[PDB]
Amino acid sequence: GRLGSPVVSERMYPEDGALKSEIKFGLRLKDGGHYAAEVKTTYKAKKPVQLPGAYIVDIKLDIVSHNEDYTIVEQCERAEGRHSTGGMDELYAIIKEFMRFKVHMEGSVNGHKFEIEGEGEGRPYEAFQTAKLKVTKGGPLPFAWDILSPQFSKAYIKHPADIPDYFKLSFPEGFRWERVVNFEDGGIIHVNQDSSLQDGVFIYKVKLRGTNFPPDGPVMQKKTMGWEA
Repeated sequence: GRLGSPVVSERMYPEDGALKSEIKFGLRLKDGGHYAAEVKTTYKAKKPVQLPGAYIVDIKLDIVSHNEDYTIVEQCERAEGRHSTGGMDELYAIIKEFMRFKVHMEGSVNGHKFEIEGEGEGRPYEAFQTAKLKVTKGGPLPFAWDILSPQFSKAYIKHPADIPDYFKLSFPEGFRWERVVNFEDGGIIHVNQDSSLQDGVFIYKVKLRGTNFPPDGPVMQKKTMGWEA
């Protein structure tokens, strides 16, 4: 079940001049179980930018294609901002209509070093993007791809007119983000990202450190089957 994956909600709130977020979601296990995670992110524009009020980004992220050892992976994402209903039942520039990105990630999980280079594209106002990721070093990865999927693009969220789009407004200079993922079994991921615009292309530079994953746990043993809310 990698296609038509469930929607996950990033809870955005302004704080200390930054846009922060929380996700309290987890990985589906092959054995039908749940592997819970908390994600805290801080996004900070490189220039001063209008902050929105707190709001929700609904995200659908799919692995649409991969080779046999996940050293080539294709990911697709649909993201849309919306107002909180406060517990009620919900209802229905230099940034062109089409934009490419390039991503470079340097990583280590449980001390296994790896490098991923990717190229993506999509429609920043229509809530659509794809990327093709290639493991250039440390491949094949001896851990679940799922832990990396959400580290690969905030400019491609459709915002309604009334919600300031912090990510689009930050360009061309862009924004940095710092993320901690805490898994229920002691697994920790720390991510630092720099997002820029160079020659009409988004440039993503990602540093990732994963540690304290149990060697027999679902990440190191590749027992995960995508994210759920």
